Amino acid sequence: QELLKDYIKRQIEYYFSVDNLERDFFLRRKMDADGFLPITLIASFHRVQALTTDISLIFAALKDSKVVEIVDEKVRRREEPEKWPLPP
RNA sequence: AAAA
Repeated sequence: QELLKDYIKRQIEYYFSVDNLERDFFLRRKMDADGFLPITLIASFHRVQALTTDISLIFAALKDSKVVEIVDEKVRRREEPEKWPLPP
């Protein structure tokens, strides 16, 4: 599933890009104070769900990333994640 | 779901 994993990885990395985060108020409101978001929330986003509903594949796509980091069931931008959370 |  390497090709599909690459598309998934790059799609999710876009959500965690600075360009997207500057405008993505929904994503920032779902962040905890340390910037973490449930991976299953990301899995529900339409462009990811179109590609797969296989949660292990999504996890595998994200371990291959230099943009995001995973802790247990959550994911955040590696660089200055505390910059981004917003009040509900 | 203006790539939430």
